[PDB]
Amino acid sequence: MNAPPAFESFLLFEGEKKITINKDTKVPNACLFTINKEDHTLGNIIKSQLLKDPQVLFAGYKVPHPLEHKIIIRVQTTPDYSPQEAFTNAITDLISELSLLEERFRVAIKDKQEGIE
Amino acid sequence: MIIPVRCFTCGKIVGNKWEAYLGLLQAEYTEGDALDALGLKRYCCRRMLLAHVDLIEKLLNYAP
Amino acid sequence: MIYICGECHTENEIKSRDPIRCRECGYRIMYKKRTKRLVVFDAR
Amino acid sequence: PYANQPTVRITELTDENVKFIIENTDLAVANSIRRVFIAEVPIIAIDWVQIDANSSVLHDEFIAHRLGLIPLTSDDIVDKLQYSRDCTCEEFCPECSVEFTLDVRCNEDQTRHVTSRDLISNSPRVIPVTSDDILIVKLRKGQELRLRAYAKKGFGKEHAKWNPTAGVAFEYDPDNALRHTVYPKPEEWPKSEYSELDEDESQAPYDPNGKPERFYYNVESCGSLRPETIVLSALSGLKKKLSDLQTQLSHEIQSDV
Ligand SMILES: [Zn+2]
Ligand SMILES: [Zn+2]
Ligand SMILES: [Zn+2]
Repeated sequence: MNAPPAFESFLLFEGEKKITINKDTKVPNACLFTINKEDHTLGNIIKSQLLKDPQVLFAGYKVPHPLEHKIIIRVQTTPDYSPQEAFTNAITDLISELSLLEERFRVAIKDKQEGIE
Repeated sequence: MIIPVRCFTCGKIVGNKWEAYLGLLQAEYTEGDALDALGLKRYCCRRMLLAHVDLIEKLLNYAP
Repeated sequence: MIYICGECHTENEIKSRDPIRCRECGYRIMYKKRTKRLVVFDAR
Repeated sequence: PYANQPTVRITELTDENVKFIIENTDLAVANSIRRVFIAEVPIIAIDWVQIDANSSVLHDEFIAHRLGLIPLTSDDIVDKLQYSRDCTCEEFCPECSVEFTLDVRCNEDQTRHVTSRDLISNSPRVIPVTSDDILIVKLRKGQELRLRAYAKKGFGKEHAKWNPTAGVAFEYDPDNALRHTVYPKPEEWPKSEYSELDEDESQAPYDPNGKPERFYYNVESCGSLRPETIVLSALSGLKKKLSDLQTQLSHEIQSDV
C-alpha cells in the first residue's frame, strides 16, 4: 500500500545498521558518516559541536529526502587528526553537557520546595 | 457535530469547556469576557469555541 | 436468521423463502441484525 | 574544543506550566531540546478498541478516535512499562498494558452525557484526568454503548496523541541586537515581554561580534505529566540517544580491522 506505518520512521529493521563509515577519496582526511533512522534533532546537535573544535576544517549535514529517514555527515580535519576521533570527541562533550544541565535543573525546582520568597 | 477534544494547532484540551461556554453566555457575560474567563487566550484556541456549530443536538430528535 | 422491523424494532426470525412482513405491526422494510464476530479498531 | 557550563533559572512554577531561562549555551542545543518536549517524551494512551454494542449516533470509528485523545495520568509508572513490541509476552499482558472498560445504557427519557467518568480501569495508577469531564457521546432513550480498550506506551513521532504538551513557547534576543530579523519600519512593532529597552526606543544598537544566549522557555502541559517532569524526562531521554549512538560507532571503528 502507498501509506507507510508510523513506526518505520524510528524503528530499525533487521538487516540495517545504524551507522556506516566511508572515506572520501577526493580530499585527504575526509570521511562521510551515514546515520540511519534519524532526523534533524540529532543531525544539528552534532554539527554545531564540531565547529567549536579548532582542528576541524569542514562539517555539515543533510537529509537527502524528507520522505525517507536517513542523514549524512561530512567531516574534514587537519593532517594530524582523525575524523573518527573528532566525531567521538564531540559526542562525549554533549553528554558531559546534558548531564550537567540536568543537575542544575533538578536543584532549581527543589530550590522552591516551599518557596524562596 | 460535537466539540473536538483538542485544539488542532496548540493541542490544548478544549472538549470539556463546551457546556460552560453556553452557561456563561446564558448568564449574559459578553462573549469576549466568557472566553477569557474560561481561560483560552491564543487566537487559535478561541476560534475553536467561537466558530463551533453543535449538530449533535439535532440528531437526538430521531427515535432510535 | 433474525431481522428487525423498520417501525416497531421488534426482532422476528424470518425463515428462508418466506414473505417479508413484521408481526404486531404489518410492515415491509426489514433490517438485518448486527453480526456477532468481533472486529478491533485503533484509536490511531 | 569542549562543552559549556549552562545555568538554569526558574521564574514561574504552577501545575500546568514552567517558565525558565537557559544562559550560556549554543542555539543548536537550545533548539534540540525544544523538539524533544514535543516528540520524544513517552506517555500512556489508548491504542486498541473493540466495540460490543454501539447503537448511538456516531459510528464505530468515530468513538474509537475520540477515546485515544483522552489524556491518562502517566506520572510515575511509565518507567516500569515495556514497549509492547519489546515485551516477551503475547499480544497483551499487565506488564505492557492497562485495560479499560465502558458500559452505559440510557433508560430515562432525559438525554444522557457519556463523560470520561465512565472509563473504568484495573490499575489505580493510570486514570483519566479526574481527581470537569470530557464528553464522548450523548445518548437517547433506548441506546447503549459498551467496549474494551488497552492503553500502550509511546511518544509523539508515532501519533499526535502521545505528546504530553500544549504549546511550547521559545524565543531569544528580544531586541534586534544581532539583526537576525530585519524590520522595514522598526517603529510599528510592539515591544517584547522580555525587553529591556526604553519606552521611546525600537531596537538595541547593532553589535557585530555577538552570539545568541539566554534563551527563554515556557512549557505548558495537557495533564498527564507534571510540567517539571516533562523537562527532566526530556534531558534524560536525549542523553540516552547519544549515549547509545556512541556504542554503535565505537563498535564500527573497532571492527574496521
Ligand atoms: Zn491552540
Ligand atoms: Zn413492525
Ligand atoms: Zn503484555
